[PDB]
Order: sequence, then C-alpha cells, then structure tokens
Amino acid sequence: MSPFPLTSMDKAFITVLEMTPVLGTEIINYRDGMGRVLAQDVYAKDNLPPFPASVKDGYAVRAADGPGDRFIIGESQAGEQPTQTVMPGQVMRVTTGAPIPCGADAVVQVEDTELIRESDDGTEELEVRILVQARPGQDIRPIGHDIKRGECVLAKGTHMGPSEIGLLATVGVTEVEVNKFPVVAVMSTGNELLNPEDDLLPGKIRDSNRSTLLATIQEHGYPTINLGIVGDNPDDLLNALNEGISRADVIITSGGVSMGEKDYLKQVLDIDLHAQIHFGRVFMKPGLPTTFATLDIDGVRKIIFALPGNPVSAVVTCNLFVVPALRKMQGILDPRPTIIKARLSCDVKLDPRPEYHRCILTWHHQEPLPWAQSTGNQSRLMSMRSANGLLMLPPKTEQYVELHKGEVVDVMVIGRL
Amino acid sequence: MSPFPLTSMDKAFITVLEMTPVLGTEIINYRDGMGRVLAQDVYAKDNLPPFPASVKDGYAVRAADGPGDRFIIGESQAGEQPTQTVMPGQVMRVTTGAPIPCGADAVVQVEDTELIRESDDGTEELEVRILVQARPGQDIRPIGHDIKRGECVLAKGTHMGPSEIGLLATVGVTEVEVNKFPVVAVMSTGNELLNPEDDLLPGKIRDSNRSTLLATIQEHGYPTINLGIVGDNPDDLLNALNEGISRADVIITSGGVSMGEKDYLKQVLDIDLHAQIHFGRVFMKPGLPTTFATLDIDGVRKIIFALPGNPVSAVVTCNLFVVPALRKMQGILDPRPTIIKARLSCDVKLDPRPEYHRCILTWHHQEPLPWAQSTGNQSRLMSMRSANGLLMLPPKTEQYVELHKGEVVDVMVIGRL
Repeated sequence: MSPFPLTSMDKAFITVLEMTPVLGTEIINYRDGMGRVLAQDVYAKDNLPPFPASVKDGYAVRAADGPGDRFIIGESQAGEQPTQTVMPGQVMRVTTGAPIPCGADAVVQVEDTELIRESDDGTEELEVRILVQARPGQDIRPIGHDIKRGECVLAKGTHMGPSEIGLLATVGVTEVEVNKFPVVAVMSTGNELLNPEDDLLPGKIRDSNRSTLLATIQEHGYPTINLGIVGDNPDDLLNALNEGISRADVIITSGGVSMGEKDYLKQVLDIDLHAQIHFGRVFMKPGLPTTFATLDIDGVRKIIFALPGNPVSAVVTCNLFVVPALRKMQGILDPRPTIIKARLSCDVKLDPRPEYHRCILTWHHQEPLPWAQSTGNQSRLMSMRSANGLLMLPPKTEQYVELHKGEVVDVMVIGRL
Repeated sequence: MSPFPLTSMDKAFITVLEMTPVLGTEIINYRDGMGRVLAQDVYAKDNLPPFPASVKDGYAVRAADGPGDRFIIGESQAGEQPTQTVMPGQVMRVTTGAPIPCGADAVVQVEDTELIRESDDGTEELEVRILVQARPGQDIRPIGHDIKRGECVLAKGTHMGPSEIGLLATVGVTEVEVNKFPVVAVMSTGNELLNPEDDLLPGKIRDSNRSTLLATIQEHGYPTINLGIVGDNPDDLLNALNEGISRADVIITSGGVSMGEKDYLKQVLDIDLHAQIHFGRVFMKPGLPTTFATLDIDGVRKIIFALPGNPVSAVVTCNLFVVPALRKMQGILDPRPTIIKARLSCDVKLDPRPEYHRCILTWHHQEPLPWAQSTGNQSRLMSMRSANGLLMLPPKTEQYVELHKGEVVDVMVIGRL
C-alpha cells in the first residue's frame, strides 16, 4: 500500500490486459475505417464480376468456329451491356473488363489475331483473322468468379487497413459496425512544471511529458484531450481526475507517484476517487513507480495510468503498458505489441531489473537480422534518426551480467519499421 | 511512345525519386510536428536543469560535515527556489528535482539516513542522522548537465516522432520550420465505374481504387483530395487533371493506361496537358502499364502517377512508386522504403518479371526471422489479418524457377510491423 509491492513486469502487463475493457460499438462510414476493428461480419450482396467479363483486349468468339476469318459486328466496351448476338462466323471486339455478348463463349486476345479490314477512315475494325483455337470459356471471368452474392467477405474481428476499406467499397457496404476508439486524457503534475510556451522562472522547467505522451497516443490514431498541468495537491488532482473521467475513457497522469511529497496521487486515487489500484510499483528499469488503477462507474470501467514524472520513464511505460491497453479497448483481439529479434550494436550491462531503452532498428545490405542501436550514444545520421524500437533486455543472472555487440535481443516495434 | 518501352523496375524507381521535387517549407506549431522533417537546426536557449537539482529524495548536506546528527532547517521542494543557506551541522530536506540550496554541496538519499526527531504532530522532520560520507556533488544534477544553453538539440533533416516533439517542448521552441506535406489528389477513370454508394447497374462495378489509394495515402499522414470518377474521354480527363493540378501537388489516376480504347490518358498527358511522360510501361508483375509524368508550371513541378485500373495492380504500384515519392516531397532525406528479410511460408513460382504481392509478416516464438505469408491463400485468423508486407520476388532465371517454403526473401514493410 506504501511502498506498494514490487510487481513483476509479466504480472503488471497481464494485469493491464486482463483488467482493461473492450469498448462498445458504433456505426461508421467505411472511409473512416482505418485501424478500426469490425464488430460485424460483412457480406457481398452482388457478384463480382456481375456480368461475364473479358480478361483481355481482343475478340469475343464462338470457340466452335475455330480459327479463321471473321466479320466484326461491333464492340463491347467497359460499362455498356451489349445488345448484339454473335452468330457463327462473327466476332465482337472486346476490351478488358467489357461484358461478353450473347452468342460468344470465349475471348481471343488481340495478339492471337491479325486485322484484315478496317473502315476507310481507320476508326472501325471490320474483319479479323483469328489465328488460334480458343478453349471454351477462355479469357472470360464468369459471373461471381471473384466474389459471390451472399459470400462473407470480411469477418468480425478484422483490423482494417486500406485493402479492407477497398473491399467494403467493392461490395457497397459503406456503413459498418466497429469498436469505438478510446478517448485518452493526459495531464502532468508537479509544482516545477511550466507549459512549453513559457519562459523559465526560478525553480521551474518546461513540461515535456504531456507533449510526448499525447504525440505517442496520436501516432496510434486515438483521440486525445490535453488536461494541462495540475498542481501537486489533493483538491486540484481530484478535480482534474474527475474532469478526465467525465471526458475520456482513459486518463494518463505523469508525476506525483514516487515516495515522498508525492503520493497525494496514489492516495487521491484510493481515498477520494475510490479507484482500485492494481499495482503501484513495477520491477522494471526505468518505470519503478508506474501505477495502474481502474474505476467502475455505473457499468463503465475507466482506466487510469499514473506514470513516472521522469520523461524517459514516462515514454517507455506508455509504450509497454498504455498502447497495448488502448489496442484492447479499440477491439483488437490480440493486443500484444510486435516484438522482433535484432542484433545489439553495442555491449550493454544488465540490471537486476529487466531494462528498456529506445533504439533505432536498421537493416544492413543482405544481413537477415536488423541491428538495434540504443539512442543517445552516437554517426551524425544515426544520431538524427527517430526511435522505432524499444530494447527489451533481460535481468542479469549470476551467470550473465553483460550482453555483447552482435547478440540477438528482443525489440518492441514502436515506430514504423 | 505506344507501346512505350518496357522500363526496368530499377530504372522506373530511380526515375521517380530523381524527378520528384522536395516541397518548400512552412512554420508549424510543434504539436503538429509528427512525421514532419525539420528544415532548421533547433537550439536550446536555456540549461536543463536550469538550477542544480537533486537526483534523490533525501537531504542536501555539506560533504565536509561527514556523517552524523544534523538539524534539518527546512525543505526544498520541486518548483520553489530555496531561500535558506545550509550551514555546518545542518541539512535541508530535498525531493527529486528540487533545487539544491546555497551552502550544500551534496545530496544523501533518505535510505542512507535515520530520522531522529520530528514535530509533535509528525508533519515536520527536525533532526536526522546521516549515515554515510557523501562524495562531493553526489546525487546532484549540475546546471546544464542534460542540455546547455546554446546547444543544438535537433538538426535540420530530422524526421520527427514523439520524442522529438517532447524535446521541442523541453527547450521551448514551439514554432519550427519544416517541409510541407504533399497534397494528393486521386481520381478513377472508366465508364464501368460506379461510386461505392451506388447500387449496381448493367455493365457496371463499384470503384474500389479511389478508396484503397486514398486510405493508403492517408495512412502515411498526407492530405488528400477525392476527385471522383472521370469518364474515359479526352475532355473530361483534361478538366479533371487541370483541377488536380490546381488543387494538389500530386495527381494519382487509375485506369485508362492499358493498350486500346484507353490511352486517351497517356495521349491527354502528352498533347493536351504538355506533361513529360518518363515511363509508360514497367517490366513488373503486376503493374505493367504504370505511367509516371511530370509537369512544370512556373517553377513548380507537379507529379502525376497514372496507375493501372486493376485493383490489385493499383495498390501494389502505389506502395512501390507513390509512397517513396511522397516521402521525398515531404523532405525525408532517404525516402527509400524499409525492406526486411523474411522466410516464405509457401512455395512460389517465379515469373520473367519481378513480382510483387501483399503478405502478412509474423514472428514465431523465438525464431529470428519473420515468416511471410502471401494474402488470399488461407488458417481463419491468418486469413483475417491486414497486409503489412509486400513480397518482392526476383525474376526467374534458367536456373531458379521456383522458391520454396523457408527460403529468405525481401519484403517491403507497408503496414505497422
């Protein structure tokens, strides 16, 4: 209760995912579907193609006519239903995607033909030599070849990207049920903090955590609310938390959670807000004082992350705990982060705690594993790259105390790549 | 000119990057910086910390006093400049981040002390035993330890993520010069096309390419304009292109670029728009009829991608050619896509052309390389995942005609992971 027990990193992570709710559903326009999870199955109400369609530029023929010289009776062009029937000894010009006319049963691509006659002005083809024996149905997509009416084309639980949006467009299902996205409120606490826009005053520094955290959350596509800087005292913290609860599904605070003139926050969460603190310390480096609470009001579960004030600790813990919770809330069935294998670019000393650090992942020519280079430790160009990984290093053992350059380690992906 | 020469995939890609311009600059608020590239160096105008700051909860001491019993004359708390001077035999309580008072030269963490006396109500500490010999300056961050006034903290060319936004906040540089993002207009052409919202009519299908392409571009954070469906005829195409040129930096069309009742588009680009077509066919699968043009109007270079109408071809070529061009336009110095190594989940037949296909990348327990599974080829859960990779398979040779399950191949990353 104070000091809260040290919670293992594995227990803390499982606890967050177990206790975090899945948000309810809403209907959206399909164009707004990026990153959403479907909460319904989606069915085709038409065939694709809905008419027999040519695969090629060429001619719709009767296969039974075989090769030979044919009169061209017209053309079938994309977008128009032909009105003519192809009779023996005749063909119709077709383009890719055009409907196959009545009377024809195959398409012969233009490369397997030679033109015999055209109009005097050259605009219309009149007679063509078909050089091959068409196979029945060749170069035609029959009705429903790609999608059948009544086919389920997307399952509930699908996490949508551009191709899924395109598939919704294809089948004309322009309104879909999806899980809501979490609204995430972020505040900072500490009497030393000024806004980024402020000149410094004695004893003060600028608040960076709000900005870093909001940007991290925005990067993942979730709506955010900036609740500003809150004074480190019980009344102001309670008011800010109540605003967060009212306005958002998730409240993130940073600061006020180490031991000292600080645990107003853990105290306010418990005694004033009546929230359930599930852990208040985690055996990790950085991130020791990380706190996770839930609050149930009238059948709704709010989640509260009280992150360390240290700016590095705040951003590491946001990636380890907050992002997976948000993924679960927005309906992603397996909300775990992507963890990949990479080679260390430098030796690193291990701690009794599992340790985490921002890094850059780079592939080197034809080498199969990427290299991971911890940020902050210098070339010019590499010192400029934005972090796309979080090194996840194991606790030291009486055996292994140090990992060396080249050795394969776990890296959580936190940026593109 | 028609048929345009087959351009190699390598030549086509280099051509796009060589001919694509870098957009000009603008000043933005730092909160809007995600994914932007800085067009200025950024300097600190203050020190961090700007005062000597305690690293620990404990006491500010005189090291020369050594261990022993000390009167506590007050407390230094985060955010307030202390007014008292610590004299021999005295200490001041400090919290993490608090300023070190005059007269003290070290901090002793609370764990290396024992309290002797406190006020009758327990609220104020009065006397403490210092159990250790402090080293001079111990557990103090001196002025400028982390950032010095006048230090360049971010270089021009930096592609910003959340930590860079936080660093801007730290140093109070809330307005920054960055490259503009490209505005990308997308249209579809073809007489067979209906809008997603439409019921089918004879001879028609719904347009999916606009949706897929717009979503792909939006995923990368660039503003878009939907120019709708354009009839496959010279006048309407010219008008739509002119609108695109007026409204956007990049125009993407799909359809009207194969050979037949189609190359109104390549013809309109050349004769009516007076654009320079750099290639009109690419030796690739899919994507043969992919066309890239530039148009210089009054010192401004517009870029035009005329992508194939086939919906699969359109999305593959968007990822190979369009996204890297957009990355260059928004100022990214090395706009190449991230290509990783992965193991094939299935045998695949090679083509005389290099071939590309959407896939899913998955890591398997402790195996170092991810597995790549081509989409569309079926488990239930895997058939549901959204594509995060594009398989990049080599042309066949008289030697190698087939690649087998397990073999290591190139995959372009196109989704998170």
